[PDB]
Order: sequence, then C-alpha cells, then structure tokens
Amino acid sequence: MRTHSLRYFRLGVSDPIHGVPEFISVGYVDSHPITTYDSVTRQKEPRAPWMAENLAPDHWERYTQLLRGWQQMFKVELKRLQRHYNHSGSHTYQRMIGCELLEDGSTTGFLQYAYDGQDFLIFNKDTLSWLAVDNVAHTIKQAWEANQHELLYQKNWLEEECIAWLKRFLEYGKDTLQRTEPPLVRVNRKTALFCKAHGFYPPEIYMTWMKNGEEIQEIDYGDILPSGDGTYQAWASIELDPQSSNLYSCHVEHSGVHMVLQVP
Amino acid sequence: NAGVTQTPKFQVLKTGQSMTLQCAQDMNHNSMYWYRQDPGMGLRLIYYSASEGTTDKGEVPNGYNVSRLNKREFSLRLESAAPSQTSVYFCASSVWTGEGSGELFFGEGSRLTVLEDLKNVFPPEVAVFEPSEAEISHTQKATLVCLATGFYPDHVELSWWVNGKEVHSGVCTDPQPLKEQPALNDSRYALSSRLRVSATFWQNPRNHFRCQVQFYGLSENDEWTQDRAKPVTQIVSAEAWGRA
Amino acid sequence: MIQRTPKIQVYSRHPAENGKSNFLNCYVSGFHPSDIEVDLLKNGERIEKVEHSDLSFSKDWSFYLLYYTEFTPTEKDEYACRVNHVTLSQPKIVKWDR
Amino acid sequence: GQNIDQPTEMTATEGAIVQINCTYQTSGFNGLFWYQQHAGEAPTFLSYNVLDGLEEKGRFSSFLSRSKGYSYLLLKELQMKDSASYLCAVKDSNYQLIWGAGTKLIIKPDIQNPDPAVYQLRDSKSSDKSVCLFTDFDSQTNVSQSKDSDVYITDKCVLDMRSMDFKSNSAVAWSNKSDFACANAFNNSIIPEDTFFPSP
Ligand code: NA
Repeated sequence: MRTHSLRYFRLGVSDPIHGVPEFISVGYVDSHPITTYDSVTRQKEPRAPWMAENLAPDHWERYTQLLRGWQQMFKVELKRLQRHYNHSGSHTYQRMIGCELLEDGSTTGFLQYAYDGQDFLIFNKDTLSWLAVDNVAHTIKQAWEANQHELLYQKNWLEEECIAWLKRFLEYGKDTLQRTEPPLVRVNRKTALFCKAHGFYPPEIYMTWMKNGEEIQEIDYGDILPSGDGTYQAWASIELDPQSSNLYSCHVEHSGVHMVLQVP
Repeated sequence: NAGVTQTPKFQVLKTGQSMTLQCAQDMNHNSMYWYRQDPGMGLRLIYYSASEGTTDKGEVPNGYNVSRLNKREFSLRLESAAPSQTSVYFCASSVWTGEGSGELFFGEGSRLTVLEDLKNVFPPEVAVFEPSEAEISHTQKATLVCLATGFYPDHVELSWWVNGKEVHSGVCTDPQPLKEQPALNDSRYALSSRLRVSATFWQNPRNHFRCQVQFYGLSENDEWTQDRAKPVTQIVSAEAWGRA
Repeated sequence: MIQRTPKIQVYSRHPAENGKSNFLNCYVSGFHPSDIEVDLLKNGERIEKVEHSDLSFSKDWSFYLLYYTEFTPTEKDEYACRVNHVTLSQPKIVKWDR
Repeated sequence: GQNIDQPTEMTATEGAIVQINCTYQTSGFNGLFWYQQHAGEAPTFLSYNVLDGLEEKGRFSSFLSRSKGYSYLLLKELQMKDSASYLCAVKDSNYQLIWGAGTKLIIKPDIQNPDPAVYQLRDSKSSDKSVCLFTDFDSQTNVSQSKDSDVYITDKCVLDMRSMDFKSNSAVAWSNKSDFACANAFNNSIIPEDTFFPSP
C-alpha cells in the first residue's frame, strides 16, 4: 500500500456566536472524513458510506457516549487555559491525534494541541514528554507529566491501537482509499508555462519544472485542490526568459509513475 | 473526603417490588457506574454515565434503569425485583471515561436478596461458649467461641466487645457462612467466631465479654403472616464474664 | 491572537468549455477562526442552489471548505465567489478566471 | 468473543512469593488493571500496565506482555493481610472494562510451635449445643466438612494475638446430638497424630 493515515480532530470555542457548536470532533482517513460529532447533534455519525456499512449501531452508540464526555472535558480544559492566559472573549482550543502507516511498513504517531490556532502542547511518544510553547502550556505539561501512566497509555494508543484502527478502516474503504486515478497533464502558455494536472487520486502529487535538465526556486506552485468528484487538480508555473530559449519540461510524479512533458 | 457513598448496605425484597439504590461521589468525578458482582464471574456493568447529563446501558441492563441526577449522584432502580437480581451491587466513579489509565473508585456495596416469599427470612440465634479449662492449663490462653446460627439471608455483622469496647485483636470470624443444609438452595446459615485472650485476662472476674450479631432483615412495611416473630433488622447478643 | 485570512480559489471541476455542463468550485482555506460566509455569484447576483462540504480541519490548525454549484459556462456570464470573515473589513470577491 | 482468565484460587505460605496470572483475549488493548478485594469489602486499585515490562510498587509488582496477552501480579514477603481476592480487568478498543472472575489468595501462617489439640468448650445455659475447638495445629492440616447432617464444622480460621505476636489456626465443630463428643467431632479430618485430647 501507499502511505495512509488516521486522525481525529477536536475544536472547542469558548463564546461561540449563536447557532455555532461549542464543540466539534471529526475523524479522517487520508483526506476523507469518516466520522463527525458536535455539541448540537450530540451524536457520533459516519461521514463515509463505507463507515456506515461496516460499523454496527453499537459502535456509534458507544462512541457517542465517549464523545459526550470528551466534549465536557474539552470545555473544562479550555476554561482553564483562558483563565490562565487572562483572556476575555471567544477563543479556540484544538486537538489532533493520529498515526501513519507508511508504504515500507513503518509507522508514525502524533498527538498535539493548539490554542487560538497556534501550537500549544506537542507530545513526544519516544521521550514520553510534552513540549510546551509558553508558560501556560508549561503548567499543563507539569500536571500531565506527573501522571506517567497516562503518557504510557497514549504511546500504546498511537503505536498499536491507532494503527489497528487504520488497517481496519483501510479495508472497509479499500475501493475508495486504495484506488489510483492517474493525472491528465498538459502544458498551457499564458509569458509563463503552466503545467496543469487534473482528475487524479490520491491527492499526493509532485509537479516541478526542469530547465535543460536542472531543477528551476523560480517555480510558482499551485495548491492541490478538490475538483468535487473525488479527484484533485493542481498546477505549477515557470516564467519564460524573453531573451533566450531553454529546454523546459514538466515533471509529474504520482502513485509510483513518473511523467515528463517536454515543451517544444 | 468521603469517596463513593452508596445505600442501602443491605436490603430484602419480595419478588415484584421496586427499589432504588443511591450513590454519591464527592471526588468531583465525571463518570459513574453501576456493577453487579456474582459468584464465579467477573463484575458486570449494568448502566453507566460517562459525564453529567448522559447515561447508557452496560452489559446487563434488563430489569434496571438509572438516573444521573447531577454530577455527584447516580441512582439505580430495580423495576420489578426478580430472584435473579439477588446480587451485590457496586457503584463506582472515575475522573473520566475513555481515557486510559484512570482507575475506578468503588462504593461499599449493596447486598440485595430477592425472595418469592419472606417466610424464608430468619434472624440468627447467638450463643457464647466459655473457654476450656484444659486449654487454659495447657496453653495459658483462653478461647471463647460465639455461634450465630439459623439465619437467612446472609446479612450479618458479628463483633466482639470487651468491657464495652469493640475488639478485633485476637478475633477470627469465619469469612464465609456455613450452609446448615448444604443441599438446599435457600438453606439457613451458620457463622462462628472466636476470641482468644491470655489466661490471666480470662481469669480476671471483672472482664466482660459480649458477642453481638447485627442482622439486616425486614422493615416495618414488609408484610408478615407467619406465627413466629417478624424477623426485622435487629441486634442479638450473648455474654460471658471472666472466671476467677 | 493570530487570526488567519482565508485563501480563496475559484475554478471549474473539469476544464471549462462553453455550452458544456460543469461545476464551479470555490475553495476557501487556511483561515482561522472557523466562522465564515461564502456565496457564489453569477453576474453579481447570488446563486441559490449552492452546495458545500462540512467544515474541514487542517494539520496546521486552519480550516477549509468547498462550495460548488452545477453550471453551464457562457462567453457572457460572469461568475465569482464572495467570502466574509472576521479578518476582512468587508466581503471579498474573487472572480472566476478561465 | 472477548475473554479474561485467571485461576479461581491460589494458596501460598506466609513469607513466600506468589504470582497471580491473568490472560486476556480482547478486541484491542488500552491497559490492564489489578484490583484487590478483601472479603466483604469493595475492590481497590492496585496497579496499571499498558506497555511491556515489570513495574514495582513496594511488595507488589505487575508485569505485562502485550504480544502474549498476559499479565501477572507478583506479591512478595506474603503476610496474612494479603489474603483477599485479586481481580484483573482489561480495557478493550472501545474503552470497555472487561473483568476477570478474580483469584482468591489464601495464606498459610507460619506456625512456629504447633500444639494441636481438640478442646471441649463450656456449655452455655442458653444453648442446647456442645462445642469443640480444634486449634494450634500447623498450617498443612486441612479441616474436612462434616459428614453427619446434625454436626456442623467450620473451616480453619487464622487468629492473630497482636500483643503477644502469636498466630494460631482453629476450626469449630458443634451439635445438639446426645452422642456428640469432641473425641470424635473431627473424625472425618486427617488431624496430626500428636493431637491432644484432654480427658472428659
Ligand atoms: Na433496563
């Protein structure tokens, strides 16, 4: 298999405008939403048909209960951070946990938090410690690191449980997640040369420009963008020298296949 | 620092009666649980409450329901008591649910016996037996024995009192009762305890020894139709004096 | 507090060919905090039948959203995406450039 | 099906070491707990393991092997107060606690100066029972339940006279039968050959 990942995000907001949830939690496998929960529905629900198909009602009922607890825990934690920052008004609290199963069979795992969209605490599961970006985070680090069992529990979860869940979900969604749609690639002239790719899946793609066999620095890279049909598009551009021609060529790498478009 | 507080400690019910068990925790915990413990099997979760404001069934919810009244309190109800619900019930709390290493903190337990007919309920007969003179001369020690016999269900607490103060040094009380008729499933029980003191202590004529058995039985509202005395919750005791 | 302004990108699902049915996408990303308003515009008028993904979460803590509508492009019709966010003094309009 | 297994009962000698095993087959793994539960009391937390290896807490240590699906609780320098049941429990992938049925640990006291005897206690004027006390025997002696329906025999119990740092085993037999006698009360047990029977 290519590389795959599983991640769960949480978002808490301290003084949300009317109608907006104070808590949201969404799971992803690769770029695909798989699960959602928020403080308005108070239910964990599938976000992919192959999740709904393969997880029985008892799974959604059990995690609904856990998510209601994690929601309350998130509120208490955000309340503590904002009191220690001495901040008024509405602020945000975020969490991300997950793992990657790499093509070569090795794994990674990560757990981190953010306040107002900036890194706050970052777990290191190898040193079993928390990195704190300021002294509010440092206070939390001290409290969390005093409970060494909970650090060991997160290491087990990232290294063993997370990977097992990812493998399970990869099988459920295999017709979506393990497929390949190669890119359609062309060079447009606009003076700049545009390498344009579309219709590809998965979204990971490498595009660059070479000049006379040396990589151009002077490349403008476009974002990988969703087309809306489950495939993606992207572009990369290079500016032409008006005084001297050059051998330009686009290079595209996607899911193990390399492609070259030489501009005549 | 009360921890987890559940009531009642003991309860007799007739089939079909309803009852509520109460549980409170003062540890500012968010998660609460109701378990039952039966011989030969692991604890089974009846209902739980992951946080204030939510509850859900456990493994054996049928015949029960719960209310998480507030952050402190988690009530368990028996809708219509059945003999299969005779059990020891434990309330527990933890700081959160779905974290990893957080342990449970348990209440003291609630012993419930459900009976088709209350006529199977008997208080204990209590008797104290003074030490053997041969033991005194052979060992310079003196063992008193207390027997609490004929009681049902197994809702008793036996204590020894020496000169008006409860003692536990020198005491050994059987940890489980003896079935007086091992074959029968509703058999009445027997329990034995011993108190061993030095011969010199036994030979003081003003030392006073009492064995006390607290029985948890019927309450005032239980209906009673048998010819013998109604077996309400009660204390039965027996005494001995030192012998010079 | 660091508030991040949305990047706004307007593009068709398939390479655009007049008279051929297509989808107009407005991809709004890298913004923080999460509240946002997005409209698609046709000749300056708001389009009514517009779909959008759920709020999505990036690893860098920002959010993203895809708004889209089925449409058939013409030489005359102008299309755009109008976005409001706390970082913006007034709604920002980004025109589709084919 | 998820399963947690531990032995029903273990018996060891005061001062020695005992290893209580727990094996589990679960859908995922988020940690293993040991609790101690004295007779008639509530379970209380002892230990938690979730990575591999041994963790010490005083006289008690707990070990985990995730790949082999087992844990043990190691109790050293056993004391009478260690007599209790030990319950293991595993958190599965959905964070549900699966409980083992518990291991009852029985501790044999080290009797320094055995003096086995069967004594007749004094009758009570408020009871029709006669009562016999088998006491001061070494801990390898087992007490058999009665085989006569009108004779009642309780299992051995260890008492501790703290002020004299003295421990003894004992078992009680009683009956209201007219032919009941302490010379024959424990006839169904294998009792020490040197057991002292004072003359009637
Ligand atoms: Na129920």
